[PDB]
Amino acid sequence: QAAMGSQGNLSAEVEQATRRQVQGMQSSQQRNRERVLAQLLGMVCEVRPQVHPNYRV
Amino acid sequence: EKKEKQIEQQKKIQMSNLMNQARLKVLRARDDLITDLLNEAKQRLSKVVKDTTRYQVLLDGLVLQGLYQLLEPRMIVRCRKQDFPLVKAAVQKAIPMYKIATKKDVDVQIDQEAYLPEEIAGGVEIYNGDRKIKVSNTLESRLDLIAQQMMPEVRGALFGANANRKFLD
Amino acid sequence: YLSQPRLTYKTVSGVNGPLVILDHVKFPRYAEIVHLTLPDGTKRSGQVLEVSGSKAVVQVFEGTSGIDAKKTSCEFTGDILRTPVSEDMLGRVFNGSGKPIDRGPVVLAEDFLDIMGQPINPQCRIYPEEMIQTGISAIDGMNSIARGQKIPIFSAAGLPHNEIAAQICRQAGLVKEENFAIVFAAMGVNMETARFFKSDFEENGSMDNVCLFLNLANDPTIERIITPRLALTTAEFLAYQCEKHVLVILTDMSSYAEALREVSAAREEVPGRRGFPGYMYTDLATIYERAGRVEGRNGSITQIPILTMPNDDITHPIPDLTGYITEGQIYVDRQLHNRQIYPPINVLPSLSRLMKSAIGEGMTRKDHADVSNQLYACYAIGKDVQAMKAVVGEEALTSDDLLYLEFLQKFEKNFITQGPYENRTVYETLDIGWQLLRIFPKEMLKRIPQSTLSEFYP
Amino acid sequence: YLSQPRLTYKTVSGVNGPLVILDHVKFPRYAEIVHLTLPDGTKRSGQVLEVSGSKAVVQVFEGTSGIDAKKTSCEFTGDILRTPVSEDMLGRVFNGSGKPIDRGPVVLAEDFLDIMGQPINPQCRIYPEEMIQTGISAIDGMNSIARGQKIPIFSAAGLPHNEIAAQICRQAGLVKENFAIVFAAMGVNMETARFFKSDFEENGSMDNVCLFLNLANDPTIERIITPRLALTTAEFLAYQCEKHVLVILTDMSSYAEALREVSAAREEVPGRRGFPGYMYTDLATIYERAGRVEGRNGSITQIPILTMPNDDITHPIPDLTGYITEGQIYVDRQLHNRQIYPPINVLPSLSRLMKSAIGEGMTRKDHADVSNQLYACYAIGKDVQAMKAVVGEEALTSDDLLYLEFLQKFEKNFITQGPYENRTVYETLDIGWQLLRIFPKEMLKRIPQSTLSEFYP
Amino acid sequence: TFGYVHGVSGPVVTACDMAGAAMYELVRVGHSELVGEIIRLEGDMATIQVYEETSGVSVGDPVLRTGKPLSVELGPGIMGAIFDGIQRPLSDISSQTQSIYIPRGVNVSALSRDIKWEFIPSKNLRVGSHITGGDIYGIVNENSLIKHKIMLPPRNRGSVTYIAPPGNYDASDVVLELEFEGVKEKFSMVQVWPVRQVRPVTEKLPANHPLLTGQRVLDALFPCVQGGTTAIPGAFGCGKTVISQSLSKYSNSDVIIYVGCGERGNEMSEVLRDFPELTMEVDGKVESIMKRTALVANTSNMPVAAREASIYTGITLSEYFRDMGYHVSMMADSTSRWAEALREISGRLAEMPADSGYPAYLGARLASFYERAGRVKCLGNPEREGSVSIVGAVSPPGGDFSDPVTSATLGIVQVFWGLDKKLAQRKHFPSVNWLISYSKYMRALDEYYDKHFTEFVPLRTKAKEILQEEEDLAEIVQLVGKASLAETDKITLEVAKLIKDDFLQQNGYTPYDRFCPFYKTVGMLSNMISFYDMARRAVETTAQSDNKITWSIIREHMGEILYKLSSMKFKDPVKDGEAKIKADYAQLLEDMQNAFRSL
Amino acid sequence: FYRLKKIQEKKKI
Repeated sequence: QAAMGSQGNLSAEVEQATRRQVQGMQSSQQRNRERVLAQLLGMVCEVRPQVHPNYRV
Repeated sequence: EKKEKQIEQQKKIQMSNLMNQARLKVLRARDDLITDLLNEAKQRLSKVVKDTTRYQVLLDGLVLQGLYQLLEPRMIVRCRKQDFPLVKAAVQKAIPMYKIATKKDVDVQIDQEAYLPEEIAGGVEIYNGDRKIKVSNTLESRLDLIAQQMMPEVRGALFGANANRKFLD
Repeated sequence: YLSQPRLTYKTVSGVNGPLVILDHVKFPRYAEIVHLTLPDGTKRSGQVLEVSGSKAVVQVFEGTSGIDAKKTSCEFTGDILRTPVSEDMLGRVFNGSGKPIDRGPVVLAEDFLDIMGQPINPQCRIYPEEMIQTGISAIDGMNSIARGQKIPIFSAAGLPHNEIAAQICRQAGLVKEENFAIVFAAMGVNMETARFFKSDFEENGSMDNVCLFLNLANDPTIERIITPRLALTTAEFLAYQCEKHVLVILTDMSSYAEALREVSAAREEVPGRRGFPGYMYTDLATIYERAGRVEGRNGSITQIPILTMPNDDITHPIPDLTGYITEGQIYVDRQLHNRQIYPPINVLPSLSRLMKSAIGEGMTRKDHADVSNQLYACYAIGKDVQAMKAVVGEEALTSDDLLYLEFLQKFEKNFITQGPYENRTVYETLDIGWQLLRIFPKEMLKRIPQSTLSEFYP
Repeated sequence: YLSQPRLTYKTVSGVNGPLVILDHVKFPRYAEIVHLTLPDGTKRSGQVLEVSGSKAVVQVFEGTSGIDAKKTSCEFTGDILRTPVSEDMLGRVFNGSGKPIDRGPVVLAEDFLDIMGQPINPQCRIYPEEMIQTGISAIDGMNSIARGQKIPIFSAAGLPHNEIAAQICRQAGLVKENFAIVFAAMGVNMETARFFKSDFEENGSMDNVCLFLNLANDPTIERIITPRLALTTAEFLAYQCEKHVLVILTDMSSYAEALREVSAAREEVPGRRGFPGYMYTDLATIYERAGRVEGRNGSITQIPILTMPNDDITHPIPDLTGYITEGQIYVDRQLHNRQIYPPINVLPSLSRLMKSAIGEGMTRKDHADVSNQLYACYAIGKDVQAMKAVVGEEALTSDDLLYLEFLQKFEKNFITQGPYENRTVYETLDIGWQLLRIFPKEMLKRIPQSTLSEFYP
Repeated sequence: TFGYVHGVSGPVVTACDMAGAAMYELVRVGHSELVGEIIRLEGDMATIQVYEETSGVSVGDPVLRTGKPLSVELGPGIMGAIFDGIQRPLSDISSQTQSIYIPRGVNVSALSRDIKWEFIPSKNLRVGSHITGGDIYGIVNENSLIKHKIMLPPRNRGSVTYIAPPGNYDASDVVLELEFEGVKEKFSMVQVWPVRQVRPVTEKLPANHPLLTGQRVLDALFPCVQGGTTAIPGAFGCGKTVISQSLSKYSNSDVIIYVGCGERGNEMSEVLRDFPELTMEVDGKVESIMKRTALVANTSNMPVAAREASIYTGITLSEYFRDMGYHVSMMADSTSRWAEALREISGRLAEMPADSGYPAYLGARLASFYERAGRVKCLGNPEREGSVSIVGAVSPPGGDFSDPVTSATLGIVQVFWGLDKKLAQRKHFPSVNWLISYSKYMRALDEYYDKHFTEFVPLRTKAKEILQEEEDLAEIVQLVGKASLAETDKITLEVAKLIKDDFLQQNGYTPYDRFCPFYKTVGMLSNMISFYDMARRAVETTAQSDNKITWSIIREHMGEILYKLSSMKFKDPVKDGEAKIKADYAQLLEDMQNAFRSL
Repeated sequence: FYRLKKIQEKKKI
C-alpha cells in the first residue's frame, strides 16, 4: 500500500519535471526560431549552377 | 527473503518503466516542436513563392542546374500550368548559357500536356529523351535535403551544445 | 556543405536474388546509398558495391520482393552512409537497420559520422592495464581481462552463453566511474534470447545506460552486414567524444559470415575456404580493431563478441581467423555442461594476455600469477592422469595419481562450480586456490618460488 | 494422331561426349525422341534434354562414335517417347529397348503408352494387407511380404542372391493365382541370365514369363531407359487385366553407375561421393509404381536386388534405397562363409509392414510377440558372444550359456533350409516356440502373461 | 499481356517478352495451364520455376501473366480434406476426373462453392460499428466438433452497413459490407492470403504450458511445450514417421496439420484407413479425430518444386488456425527433402554452391520458416489466445550428423531428440539417445509441477544421474570384466537395466501401451526410485556388517517382486480405473517394504 | 574441385 502511494507521488514528481522541461524547451525554441528560419531560408535561395567536376569535353 | 526480494524487484521494474515512459514523452515533445518548425518553414516559403520577380530568377537558376546535371541531347521540362510564361523565357535564356558552357548543342521541349499538380509550391522537373531518367528540382525536395544536411546546427542553436561533448574530433 | 538535385532512374536491367543491376548511370560513386521505390508505396534502401562503365550493382537490405523492370525507381544520394549519432541513444532500442523499433521518434541528429569509421595511429594507442573484476573465478585468475581488450567467447549450440553474457553484465566492475555503458547488438537470434536480455536489463535498472540493436532471424539477412558497424560507430563516439567507458557486446558472428557468403556467392567471386570469401579476413580485422585506450582522452571500449560454433571443430575457418586477431579466447565446453556445471568453462583451451596486467604491485597480490600458473599445470597433469586411468585399472595408480584425481574432482566441484549472482572477490578466489594447493605436499609444487612457498603454503 | 510429315535436319553444329548439338530447329519439343542416321547405313535413337532458341541438345542411347557434321541426318517424331504394349509379351524375350531377340516378330501393340507413367492419386490407392507365403522362415516369421509391397534384396559379390530370387519366385504362394513374373537385367554377366532362364524353364511356367535383357556389352546409356519399359508393362497388366504381377530387377547398381556417367557428362551438381544430387527423385519415380488400387483386383510387387560396393551399408546407394522401400532383407557374407544356404542376417532386416497381416485372423494370435522375443534373444546372444570373445569362458554365467545354446539351435534349425524346402508359417511358429521353451518362463519380458500361459506347454 | 517460351531445362523455363513482369508473380505456362513462379529477371527475359512435370512444352508457348503472388484460400470445409502441393481438393479431383491418376494441368477450385453452411452473426455487431479488421464477426458449425469462426482479414476497416441474418449460405455469397471512406467493399465467407507473407499478431507471449505427448521417455526426460519447436534427426529407418503419427493421434492440441513431404503414399492410405476408426471425447461426444485433422501430402515422385509450396502452405494454414484462437501443432516431415529440391533448383540455375552442394541461403530460409511458431495474443477485440508448435523430421545422409542440414537446424531449435539406429536394430522401438538429447524448456515448467506433480520433479533428476553413472561404468565393464566392482555399482547397473527394459521400452501398437497417461509414468518412476533407495540403504547399512548382503542374495530373496516390477506396465488405461492402478502400485510398494523389512 | 570447375566455366565467357 505504501509502495503504490509512493508510486503515485513519484508519478506527480516526474510529470512535474516533464512539464518544467517542456516549458524550458518551448522558451529555447521561441527565443531564436525566427533567426534560424531566416538562416535556412537564405540557405534555400543560393543556387550556383555548375557542371559536374569530372565531366570532360 | 523470497518475499522481500520479489517486492523490491517489482518496485525497481515499475520505477524503470516510469523513467522510460518519461524520456519517451520528452523526446516525442521535441519531435513535435521540430515538426512544427518545419511547418512554419513550409508556410514561409509558400509566402516567398508569390514574389514573381525573384521567383523567375530562382527558376532560371534551378533550370540551368538541372540542364547541367543531366547533360543529354534530348530534354523535356514540366511545371505548373499557370507558370508556363515564366519557364518558356527561362529556357530561352538558359539555352545559350548551356551551349557556351558545355560547348555542345541540345534540343529542349516543354510539356504541353502534363503539368505539375497545384499542391507543389514551386519548382520544375526534367526528363531525358526517353523519360527514363528524371530530376526533381523542386522547392520541397531542396528544403528536405538542406534540412537533412543541417539538423545538427539547428539542434545546437535551438537547444545549446552538449556539455559532455568534450572534443569535436 | 550542400548538394544538387538527386538523380532518378527507371532502368532496372537485372535482378538476381539479393542484388539489382542498373544501366546508364552517370558518374557512379562506390559505396553510395540509394533509395528504391517499388510499384506500390513501399520504400527501401541499398548500397553500391561495383561500378564499371555505366553499370551499378546494389544490394537491398530489406530483401527483394515485388521488384520489376519497367516500374521500379531508384534515387542517388551524394555520399557514403553517414548515420546520426547522439548521447541520447541510451535508453533507445532499434532494429538491425537502426530505425527505431520501440514507440519513440527518430533520433535527433546531434552529429553525422562515417559508418566505416576512421583509422587510428598506432602511436596514439595506450596499452590497457586496468584489470577487471568479473566475479567469476573461472574468468578472473587464469584469464583476467584488462579494460580495452577484445576477448571472444566460444559456444556450441545449446550452451548457456547468454547466461554468461548476463552474468558478466551484472558483475561488471573494477578491482579496489562505477559501471559501464553497454552497447549490445544481436544478430539473427530467436525471440527468447531478446526477451531474456531485455527482461534481465530491465530488472537490474540498466535501461538508463544501455543502447540495443535487434536483428532477428525473421528479418532479411542482408542488413546483418551493416548492423555491427552501426553498433561500433555509436560505441566509439561515446568512447572518444564523451570519455565514457564502454563495454560493447556482439553475438553470433557466424550469421555475419553467412551474410558475407550470401553476397559473395551472389557475386560469383572465387571462393576460399568452405565457400567463405577470401577477404573476409580483412573484413573481420576491420570489425574487431575498435578497442583500446588513447592518450589525451579518457574512457575506452572493451570488445566481447560471442561466437556460435559449427559442430565442435576448433579448426573451422571462422574460429581460426578470429584466433589470429583477438589476443585471447575463452572456451565453453559441452562435457562440463553435460556434467551440470553452470559456468561450463574448460581452462585448457582458454588463454588471455594478462602476463603484464595482474601482478600485485597495486593489483591483487604478488603470488597471483604464480598461483594461476601452478593451478593450470596441476590441472593439465590431472587430466593426463584421468586419461591414464581410462586405459588400465585402479591398481596401477600410485599415491601421485590418486592425489591428482582427488584434486581434479575437488577443483571441478568447488572452484569452477559457481551459481549465478554469486560475486566472488579476487582475494577469495586466490584463497580457494591456496586451499586446493594445500592438498598436495609442498615438495611437488615446482613452479612456485621458494619464498612464496614458505610464506603462503602454511 | 499426327497426320503430318516429319522433318529431317542436318545441322549438326557440334558434338561432345554422349551429346549432340543441333541448330535451326523449328519449334522443338522437350523430351522429344529423335532417330539418327550415321554416314553409313546404321541407325540410332536419342532424346532431347534441353532447348534454347533454335539450339537443342540430344543424348544418344547407343553412344557417340564416327558421327559426321556433314553426312548425318536426324528425324523428329514431335512427341514424347511412347512404347507398344500388349498382353502378348508373355512367353517372349527382348533386349533393352524392347527389341525382339527371340527370333520373333515385332510386338503387335494393342495400345501405346507413355514411358514415364504417371503419379497415382494417394486417395485412390488402397493399403495392402494380404500376407504372402514364401515358405522361408526368415521371411515370413521374422518379416512379412504383402501383395503390393516393395522391398529390396541387399547383397554383395559372390553371395547367392540369385538363388534366393529363384526360390522366392519358384514357390510363391498365399497363406490359407498366377503371379505373372517380369525380370529385367542391367548389365549383368550373361551366365547369370542363362541361369535364371534355366530356372524358369525348370519350373515350367513360361506362359507367365516376360524378359527384358541387358548384357554388359550393350551401350551404358540405354540402361537408363531399360527399367521404365518393364514397369510400364507391369502397370498395363495390373490396371487393365487384373493380373497379379511380381517384378524383379537384377542390379540397380548398374543403373546408378550409368546415371552417374550421364550426370558427369552433364557437369551437374555433385553430392555424396560425387554422385548426382537428384537420385532421390529418380529412384522414387522408379519405385513408386507399386501397391494396389481401389476398385481393381490387380497389384504390383517389386523385388530389386542391390550389390553393395563392399561390406559398407552407409554408401549412398543403399542409403537412398533405405528411405524408399518399406523394409529390406540383408545377406551376410560371414554367414555365407559358414555354408548356410540362406545366409540371412535377421537383425538389420526389419520390414515396415509387420502390422496389417500379423495377428489372429491373419496368421495366428501369438505371432508378433514371438517375433519380438526372438529378436531380443538374438541380440542378447550377439552381445554375450562379443563379451565372451574378450573376457573368456569361465567368467560367463548360466544365462549366457542358455543364450549361446539358443543361438546355436536357432541357426541350426530356423534359418537353415533346403534349396526346395517349403515350410508353412504354422510350423515355423512351432519351431520358434520349441526354441523359446529353452528359457525359463519368467525371463520373457517381451511377452504378455496370457500368451505365456496359453502356449508355453 | 503475354509471354513466349524461349527455352526449357528440367523444372526451369526461360521466357521472353516480360518487360512489365514482376518477380514472385504467378504465371501459367503452356497450352495446358501449369502454375509457376518468377525467380530471376534480365531485360525482358525471365526465369520460371514450374510446379508441374515438364514435358511436351515447345518453344513459343503462351505464358499468361497474373498480378498476384502465390496465395491460398481460407474458410469452412477445409478440415478433413487432402491437398496437393498447391491448394487442390484431391478427393474432389478424383471424383471429378473419375480416373485413378491426377491430370497434369487439372484446374479445380480450392473449396467447393456449392456447400451451404449455417452462419450465425455475432451477437454484439450493430449497424455502424467499427472493427478495424482482424476481428471475429460470425460463427459456423462446419462440423460437429470444431466451430469455424469467420474473421475479417487485417489491412481492412470501415463502418458496418449491412450484416446478413442467421441462416444457410453458400460460399462466394456476400455476408458483410463495410464502407470506410465513402467506398463500400463487400466480403464473402472465403478470404485469401499470400503464402510467403506472415499474418501479424497483437503480441507474443512466453511459453508457459507443457505439451503432454503420451510417450513415456519424451514426457519424462525431454518434454516439449505448446508453441515450442522440436527436431528429430534420425538414421534412415528408425520409425520417425511412427513418432509423428503417435504424436498426432494423442496430442493435447485441438487442430493438427500433418504435412508429409517426400514420402510414400502407402503411409497416407494407412492414415486414411486408421484415423476414421480412432475416436476421442470432447464434452461427452465421441467423434473421429479425422474431423480435427487436415492433410497435405506431396508424394516423392511428384514434381520436385511443389515441396516448398507444401511446406509453406502448412505453416500458413496453421497460422490461420492460430488466429482462429486454438492450440495447434504440425508434423513437418523430412525438411531435407525441401533442402534437396532447393539444391536441384539452385544447381540448375548455376549459382555458386556452398557446403555439400546446398545453396547458401538454406539456413536463412529455415530461420524464416522456424520463427513463425510460438504462443501469441491475437488481433480481434474479443480476446483470443493460441499457439503453434513445429515438429520437424530430418534424415541426414548416411545417418551422420556432419551434413550442413542438421548443423543449420540445431542452431535454431530449442529441444532435440536424436535417434540412434543401434537401438532400432535391437527392437527398442522408441529409439531415443538419452545421452545426447537435451531440452531447453526444463525451466518455466517447475510451477506446473508444483501445482500438479510436485513429487515428480526430483525423480527424473535421480534417473538422469543413475543413467549417467551407468554410462561411465559401462566402458570399465567392457574392458574389465565383472567381480571388480562394489555392490553399489552392481545394484546401480541392475537398476539401469530395469529402467531400460521397462521405463524406456514402449510399444505403440499394443493395446496396453498404445498411449501412456502421465500418472502411470510418474507412478512407475516413483516405484523404481523407491526400489533403488531401499536397495542402496540395505546394502550400505550392511556394508560394515559381518553378514554384508550381496546382489545375488537380494535377487533370490525378491525375484518375484522384480517380475512384478517388470510386469506392472501391462495395464490398460481403459477397462481399468486410475484408482485401481494406483492401488496396485501402492500395494507393490508395500510388498517391497515388507521384503526389505524381513531382511 | 567442383567449385573450381564452375568458376572456370563461368570465366569462359
